[PDB]
Amino acid sequence: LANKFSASTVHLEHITTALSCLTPFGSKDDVLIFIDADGLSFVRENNHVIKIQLLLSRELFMSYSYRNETEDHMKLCVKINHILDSVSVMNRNSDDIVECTLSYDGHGSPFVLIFEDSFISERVEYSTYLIKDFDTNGLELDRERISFEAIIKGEALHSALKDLKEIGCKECYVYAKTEANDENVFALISKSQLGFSKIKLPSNRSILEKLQVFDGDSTTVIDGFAVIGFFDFTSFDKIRKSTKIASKVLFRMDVHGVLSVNILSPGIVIEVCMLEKESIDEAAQTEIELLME
Amino acid sequence: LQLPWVEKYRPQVLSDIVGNKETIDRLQQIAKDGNMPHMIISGMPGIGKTTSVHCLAHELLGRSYADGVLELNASDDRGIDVVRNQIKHFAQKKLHLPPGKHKIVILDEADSMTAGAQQALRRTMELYSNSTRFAFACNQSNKIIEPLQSRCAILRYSKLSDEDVLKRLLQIIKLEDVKYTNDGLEAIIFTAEGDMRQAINNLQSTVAGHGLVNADNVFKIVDSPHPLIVKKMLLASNLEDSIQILRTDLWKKGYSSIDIVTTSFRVTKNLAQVKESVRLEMIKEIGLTHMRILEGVGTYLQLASMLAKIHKLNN
Amino acid sequence: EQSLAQQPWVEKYRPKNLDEVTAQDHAVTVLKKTLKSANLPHMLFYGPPGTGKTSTILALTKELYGPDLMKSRILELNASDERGISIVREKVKNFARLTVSKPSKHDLENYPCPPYKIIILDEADSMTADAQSALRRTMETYSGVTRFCLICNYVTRIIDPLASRCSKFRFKALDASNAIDRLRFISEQENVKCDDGVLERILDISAGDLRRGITLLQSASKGAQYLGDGKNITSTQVEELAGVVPHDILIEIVEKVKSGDFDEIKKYVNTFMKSGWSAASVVNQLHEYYITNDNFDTNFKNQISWLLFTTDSRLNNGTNEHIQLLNLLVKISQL
Amino acid sequence: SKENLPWVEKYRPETLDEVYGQNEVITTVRKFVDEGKLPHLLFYGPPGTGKTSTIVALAREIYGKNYSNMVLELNASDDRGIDVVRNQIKDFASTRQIFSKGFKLIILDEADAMTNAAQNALRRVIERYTKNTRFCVLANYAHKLTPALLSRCTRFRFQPLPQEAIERRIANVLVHEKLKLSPNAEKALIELSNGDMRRVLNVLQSCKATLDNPDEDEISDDVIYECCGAPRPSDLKAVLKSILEDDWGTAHYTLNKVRSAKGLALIDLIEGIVKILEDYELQNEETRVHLLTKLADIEYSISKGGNDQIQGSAVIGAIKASFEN
Ligand SMILES: Nc1ncnc2c1ncn2[C@@H]1O[C@H](COP(=O)(O)OP(=O)(O)OP(O)(O)=S)[C@@H](O)[C@H]1O
Ligand SMILES: Nc1ncnc2c1ncn2[C@@H]1O[C@H](COP(=O)(O)OP(=O)(O)OP(O)(O)=S)[C@@H](O)[C@H]1O
Ligand SMILES: Nc1ncnc2c1ncn2[C@@H]1O[C@H](COP(=O)(O)OP(=O)(O)OP(O)(O)=S)[C@@H](O)[C@H]1O
Ligand SMILES: [Mg+2]
Ligand SMILES: [Mg+2]
Ligand SMILES: [Mg+2]
Repeated sequence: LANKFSASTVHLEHITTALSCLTPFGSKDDVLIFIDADGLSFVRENNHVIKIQLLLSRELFMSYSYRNETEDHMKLCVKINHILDSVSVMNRNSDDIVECTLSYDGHGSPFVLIFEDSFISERVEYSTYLIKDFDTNGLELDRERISFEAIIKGEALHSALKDLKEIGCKECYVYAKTEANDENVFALISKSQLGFSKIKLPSNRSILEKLQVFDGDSTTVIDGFAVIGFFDFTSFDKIRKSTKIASKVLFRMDVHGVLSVNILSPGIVIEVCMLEKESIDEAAQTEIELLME
Repeated sequence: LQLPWVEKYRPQVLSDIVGNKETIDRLQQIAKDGNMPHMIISGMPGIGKTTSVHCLAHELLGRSYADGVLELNASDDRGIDVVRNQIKHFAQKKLHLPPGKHKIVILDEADSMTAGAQQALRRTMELYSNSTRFAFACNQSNKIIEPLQSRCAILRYSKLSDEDVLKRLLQIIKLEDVKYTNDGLEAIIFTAEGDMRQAINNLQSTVAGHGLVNADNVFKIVDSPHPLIVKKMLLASNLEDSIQILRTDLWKKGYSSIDIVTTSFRVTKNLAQVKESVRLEMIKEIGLTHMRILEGVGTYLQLASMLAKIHKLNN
Repeated sequence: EQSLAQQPWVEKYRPKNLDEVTAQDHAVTVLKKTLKSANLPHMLFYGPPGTGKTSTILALTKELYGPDLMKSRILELNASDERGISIVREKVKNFARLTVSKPSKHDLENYPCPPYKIIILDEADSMTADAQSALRRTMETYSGVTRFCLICNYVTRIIDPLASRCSKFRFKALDASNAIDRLRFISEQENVKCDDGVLERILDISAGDLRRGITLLQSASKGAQYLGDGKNITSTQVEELAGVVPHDILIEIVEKVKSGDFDEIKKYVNTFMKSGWSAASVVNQLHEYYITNDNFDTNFKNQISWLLFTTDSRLNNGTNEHIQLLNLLVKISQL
Repeated sequence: SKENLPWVEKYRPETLDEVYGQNEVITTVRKFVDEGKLPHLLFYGPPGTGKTSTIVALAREIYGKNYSNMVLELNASDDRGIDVVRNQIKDFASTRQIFSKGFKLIILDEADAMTNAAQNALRRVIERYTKNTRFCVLANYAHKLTPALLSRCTRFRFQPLPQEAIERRIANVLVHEKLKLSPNAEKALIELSNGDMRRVLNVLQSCKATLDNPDEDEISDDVIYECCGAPRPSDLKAVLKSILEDDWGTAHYTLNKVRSAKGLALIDLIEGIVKILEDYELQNEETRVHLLTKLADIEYSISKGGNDQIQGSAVIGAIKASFEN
């Protein structure tokens, strides 16, 4: 095509899945679209405290053309409510839709979404907006100062998130500890109306594939030390939709209080970065210690 | 980093709180006795109400402060549902405390609570007064509904005197090893107008700015309270003097006309020397000028005309 | 021919380009040179009714963008639209943040196409103070892609921060000295035959409003065409169409006031108000008569000037014309 | 890109060294950041004195060029109700820094537009999280701020811009552009600025536009008056002289001619005459009272429209009657 970027596919599950994953970040706000030869990424940020990035790779599209030469990537911003409404009306007859193509022609042009059916094609153009000065790359995991890492199965994490949500969890604490004889302890401690509750993942290579505590440098493994991360549930719960489709989840917390969740569902890959609370109260610390001991 | 002096030197104990000596002594008596009743603490900003209530709770509950105190303020959710669930569950909690000690529910800025929540608090206080006690903190005691006031002992804090402000300022200076002069401390106290939070903020700003707290150095950053300037302007016996004050001391310093007229109304409300007829006529003229300003004509000419009319009223 | 003759003269002869705008060169020059400098600032047009503010902004937008690009580069809101704080914070903000649309090759070759949009807030003086405050940082933050144009008759209704943010342009009153050429051109285009001095009389009566003068000229032309006698229009007909009290009636009022009898003045005013004369015109004519009269002293002129000012302010407040006129006449009689 | 911007935004200070006319405040804040002891700040002042520019420059100095990542800026164009304070501001203030870059900064520009409930909710947010966060409030009207919020903030007053700072900024703009300004033109520009730099920049841009050949033409006071359509001092002096010495007919004719020569507005003439009379030495004080009252009434009436000729005659009569005392 004559467009700078044009990607067409026959699977409509990827688009709706990505939109559903992005929904928990606000039904009426902005979404950033990054376009490059590797693929197309959707980025959202909330309150400068949490960030989500969902990547659709080149393999997911039956055809993918990126003819831009001056710039190696293209950045645009759209309103999520517009896309949500347009797709909801256009996707009412989900059985008949056969092709879906995205297109873009550089700055100053709309983002074009076309649903192609057997004999009817629907074309919608989304207006673009200036990108806010805030840089989404600011909230990133310092890969040289990982406090701990863990690999978890998607279903168990999704069940834990559902349990936390249903009890009206208000504060969450991620507790990670390692010992000898391959003893691992990964737990989520919730402060809610019920008081203090705990959800502990088993130390087996089917729900907790691996767990490591690196003493805040990613190199030296230390046993007997416990890493505790304090988060507000309003931001922690925003990964529930992503975990619903997730096949594997990788938690990585650094010393700067940044937690990164890598969700793997050819596929959809999601990155969620969140900041930790300023500090933990004495009562919360005492309750957590009593729960874990 | 280093905390600002206002938060760094917040008292931890009742003994370090100055001003309202009788009230603080009563609070210390309650703290050392234990039988704390429902209480309301009212007063102007920055005089130690929050500090006093928190210190009293800490001293009363000792190690049990974490599990025996429930603190809520205007920045938290405090609707009727909160009263129905969180406060109710806290008051129902069975906590073993030393004899004469009770759980404390601190409601800072209680005046802002909604009517429904305040009405709901009545039954909670009636049912759980045996093991729970409420400490309301507010600026306007009348903003708490009468049924709640009926159960509480009232405690009104007065504005701090220059002596107590000077004493605590000297303590802070001794702790910080700050070089100063007497005139500088007098200027700081004069500008504070009885608000100690402002006094400490201005002291820190002056110490940073020049290191030595002099009157000239204090007045370089901190300005004299504009209400006193407005009072001097209004009480001037000559129209020329009033106009000169309005120009040099208020208009040329960037004070907005709306602020000037509002301050003029507030000051005129408390002019004891003037007669009642003159006072009400001045209030009428100030109100007319305020109405003109609100329409968009916020000019120096309107303020000058208001001053001229006030002077006519005086004659 | 009928299609072109299906519009009132005010809309028919609305300026198309900035060259057609008259008597407002002090701002038109800056706006014109902006077409080359491409450095348009935020604008605050203010002035009395019918001086060419809306026409000027429309002509500027047309010259900048053109028939096609304008539809994507212009957002116009006026008093007929909802302009609450929510509107300012959502719709205006969204448009101001919109990316600059790509011009077409024809647009680029035919028009300058500056790289920003324009938001026009006509009758901005009707907006609330809070809504105006909501615009302050929107105007500054997105000045790289958006420029604001506020238009008003009462500049004091614009909050000071907005006036500071906007470069101010005062539109002058259009009178017989600076707007005569445009009116003469309009009359020539319509073949309106009038006696010498009629156009100047119309402009004097309009009192700074060219729209009113054009409407009066159209009314006179319609009357002359209906009569179909071939005679030139006269100043008396223009005065009658404009609602000017005849000189004899004003003289009768003046003699009644000079007599000083309350009952006679009351009866004469009661009979006079039956005709339906607008009190504003009568007050203006009385001011012109008394202030320029050489038979009265300085104290009388000072007192009557203050009385006329008070009466005019009261009338502008929307008061009963009969009561105000009778009070003014009695007061002048007691002088 | 900066070339296309309006001069008011093109010349926005980027560093604290570029902010003029606020030496005391600027020195205090600079040394505070040098010592890393920034308290909660309030910047109170009239329009266009450099409050927003100063706070943005301070944020840039504190956080270098990445201030946008650890600075939360909110103004009147955004909703700032009690729900916003409870959720967004609270969550930002209670979270750790991006890279442990000291403390976070929250800027509440135009905070006088916030509701009482939101301001009340802000008190404990400011107090509790002082260690991790610092608040900056900016205002033009202090009466809209609650007493508690004022008590919690260290106050700094931005005065109207002094003449020397305006001259230095004008010289900087003139060297930046290829523009020449006459001393009388600069004096008139400062006089009409009223301590607002935005007005100076806008009028200078309009004057440059007015020049036929800006590469060589020099801006004179006449150019400034043409661009602003304001009366000249000579016109005001002549009108006042005619009012105070000539008869009613002569004064009326003089006022009409002076106004028709350049299409001057009556309100501008009234303001100029008021400024002139403020320096007059009056031996009778009732004259000042009558002048002020009547001229304020005339200004208020003009603000709502009305008849222009009647208002001008009213000004003449009011001045004459006041000086007849
Ligand atoms: N009586 C006092 N003695 C010593 N320091 C005081 C006193 N009053 C105020 N301060 C200082 O000011 C700070 C604020 O005191 P607070 O008690 O929180 O103010 P406040 O009386 O609660 O005003 P409001 O109602 O909350 S606006 C304290 O942390 C102290 O540093
Ligand atoms: N300067 C002018 N040059 C030419 N025609 C003008 C001029 N001013 C007014 N007119 C005529 O009057 C009509 C109305 O002009 P506008 O630009 O709408 O006046 P206005 O300043 O917008 O009046 P307001 O403020 O809305 S009451 C135009 O369509 C023209 O026919
Ligand atoms: N002190 C100053 N030094 C230099 N330029 C200034 C100064 N103050 C204002 N300016 C100029 O005026 C513009 C506006 O300044 P601001 O700081 O945004 O105004 P302000 O003080 O915030 O007034 P408000 O409250 O927003 S109406 C700046 O971009 C500069 O071009
Ligand atoms: Mg308090
Ligand atoms: Mg118009
Ligand atoms: Mg500002």
